[PDB]
Amino acid sequence: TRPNHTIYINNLNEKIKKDELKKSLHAIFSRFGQILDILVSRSLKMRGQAFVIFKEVSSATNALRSMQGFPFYDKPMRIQYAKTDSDIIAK
Amino acid sequence: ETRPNHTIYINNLNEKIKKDELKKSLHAIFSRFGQILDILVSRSLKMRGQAFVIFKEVSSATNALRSMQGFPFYDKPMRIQYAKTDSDIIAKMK
Amino acid sequence: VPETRPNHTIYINNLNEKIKKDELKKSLHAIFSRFGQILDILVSRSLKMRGQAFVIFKEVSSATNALRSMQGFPFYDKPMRIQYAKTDSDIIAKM
Amino acid sequence: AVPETRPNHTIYINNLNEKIKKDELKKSLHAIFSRFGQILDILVSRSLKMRGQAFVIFKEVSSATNALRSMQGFPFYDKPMRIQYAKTDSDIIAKMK
Amino acid sequence: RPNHTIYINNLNEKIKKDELKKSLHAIFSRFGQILDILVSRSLKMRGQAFVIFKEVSSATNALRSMQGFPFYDKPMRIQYAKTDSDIIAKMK
RNA sequence: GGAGCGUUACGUCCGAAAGUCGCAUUGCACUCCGCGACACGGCUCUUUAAAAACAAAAGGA
RNA sequence: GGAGCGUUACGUCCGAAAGUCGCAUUGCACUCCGCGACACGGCUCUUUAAAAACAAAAGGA
Ligand SMILES: NC(=O)c1ccc[n+]([C@@H]2O[C@H](COP(=O)(O)O)[C@@H](O)[C@H]2O)c1
Ligand SMILES: NC(=O)c1ccc[n+]([C@@H]2O[C@H](COP(=O)(O)O)[C@@H](O)[C@H]2O)c1
Ligand SMILES: [Mg+2]
Ligand SMILES: [Mg+2]
Ligand SMILES: [Mg+2]
Ligand SMILES: [Mg+2]
Ligand SMILES: [Mg+2]
Ligand SMILES: [Mg+2]
Ligand SMILES: [Mg+2]
Ligand SMILES: [Mg+2]
Ligand SMILES: [Mg+2]
Ligand SMILES: [Mg+2]
Ligand SMILES: [Mg+2]
Ligand SMILES: [Mg+2]
Ligand SMILES: [Mg+2]
Ligand SMILES: [Mg+2]
Ligand SMILES: [Mg+2]
Ligand SMILES: [Mg+2]
Repeated sequence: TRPNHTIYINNLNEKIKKDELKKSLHAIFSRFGQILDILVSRSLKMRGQAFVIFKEVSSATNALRSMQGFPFYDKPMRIQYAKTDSDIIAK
Repeated sequence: ETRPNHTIYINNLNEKIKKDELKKSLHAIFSRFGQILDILVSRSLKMRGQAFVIFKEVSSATNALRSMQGFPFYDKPMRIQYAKTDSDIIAKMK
Repeated sequence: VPETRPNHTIYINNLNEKIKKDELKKSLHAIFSRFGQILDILVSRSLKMRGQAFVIFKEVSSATNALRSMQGFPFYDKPMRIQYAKTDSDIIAKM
Repeated sequence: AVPETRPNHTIYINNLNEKIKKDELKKSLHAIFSRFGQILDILVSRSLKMRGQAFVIFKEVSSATNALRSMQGFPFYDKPMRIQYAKTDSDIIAKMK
Repeated sequence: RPNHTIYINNLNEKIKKDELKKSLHAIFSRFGQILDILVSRSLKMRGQAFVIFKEVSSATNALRSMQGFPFYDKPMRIQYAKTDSDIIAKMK
């Protein structure tokens, strides 16, 4: 809701495989700043969702609302801030 | 409907026969009903395969209808009927 | 009853009528080929010809050996009944 | 003025590689020309008339204009295509006899 | 990783192997001597092909020049082919 | 309602063919041919037989 | 038993389990993990992966 190092993306094409998605997401979000990591899981609870962990918050914000709705594998991205800090960031 | 007119409208004619040949072939088989004033033929898109026959009298035409309906003509069976309007006619011959 | 006079052509019946023509015609060729050159196999599902086939051999000895070796052989759950053809097949009389 | 060439739903292609069997040539032509719109037929012949040449008959005349403009000089079997609108139906029937 | 061989995908899959090869030659011969075109319609190769050029020069020009080129109504991706080992595994 | 249209499944050929389930049949042929039954969206036209498009969620090889 | 063989339906192509369909699921983690399906006669060899052949009563498009 409130800014954070890590952006929460959902409404993602659930049929892309974990590895292709990460690299696709990397290509289009790396222009915004350094990506620490992208978490992807094809869980029931976690499919269609990604967490991109930026090094700097400013990179996250700039990415969040400039890529909002970006068409990606034929579905518009919905991007919001993660409600908690990612583990790597709060350690 | 289609009120008796001295002009008859004919179609299902073969379209390969030349205008002028078709014209006098029609003249021969239709003169035995009355004195033709004119026969209107053309192979435009909308007059090919069809013709108008104009006698002096309406009796001539009403008789050529019934006598010559289905008549085999260059291997096709003629389809005759009365002209609808002296307008439709002038509108087929552009 | 049966036709015992040797002929180039054997007449099988008691065949399974549910079998399709060219499966039967080719299953027959698979089980009879080893007796000699087969000139033709004739199958017909018509009313009076279903259930039954003619296998034409080049040599009467093939036919005899085929008739004798295969009598009663179980075939699509029916044992073939085999006899000789009452008359020659046309392919034959030419020659 | 110089007159604008009259469009046609059929395009005349030449400077084609004559070493290609005519039935492959059609199929390869369909591969690069179906994007511009529906093809109704492709005309090739082994007669000396049609040597190195073909006609691609489109449904819509707009499609032949896009294909003529987009694929002019396109290299095809290592030989650049020369494309023009076909003239008449009677012209095609002559070279296809 | 520039290489003798290009890997084409997003190819129309409702086309027969023999024709696909001959059509891919008609459009790629311009760039160099094609040593072979590898097509197959297996679940693993369908919609894809390998084109092998004598020289790496030719695969580079082909990859850039023919990128997205519309072909059987579909625009092709041309990527560089991986290793000979990867290729032999995709054919079967 | 009735006719005409057989275009369409991967994508061809059929749809007056075929296949399938019944019922009959133990039968000697060389060209076929027992009986019964079991699909199809749409578009024309209006007792006529033409016109020109067209479906795999509907049948068979 | 186990490997290799994908030839076959009208008759072409296919017949990938680190995979593929189908159904569910819009879900805030830092993590294995929703549910349901994936047919096939036979040949050949015997932990080798070669070699020639081959079925629609068995799966697709
Ligand atoms: N579309 C056509 O050209 C065409 C022609 C004949 C039959 N059919 C189909 O066959 C079915 C039975 O045809 P009829 O009702 O014309 O005998 C129709 O309902 C129609 O679906 C279609
Ligand atoms: N005849 C062949 O060349 C061939 C090859 C592969 C599979 N098959 C069929 O596929 C089935 C499954 O085969 P596998 O036992 O090789 O998985 C076999 O039982 C066989 O029916 C046949
Ligand atoms: Mg993308
Ligand atoms: Mg058996
Ligand atoms: Mg189709
Ligand atoms: Mg058809
Ligand atoms: Mg009918
Ligand atoms: Mg209907
Ligand atoms: Mg049926
Ligand atoms: Mg059949
Ligand atoms: Mg054993
Ligand atoms: Mg196969
Ligand atoms: Mg067929
Ligand atoms: Mg067959
Ligand atoms: Mg599962
Ligand atoms: Mg064998
Ligand atoms: Mg078998
Ligand atoms: Mg398919």
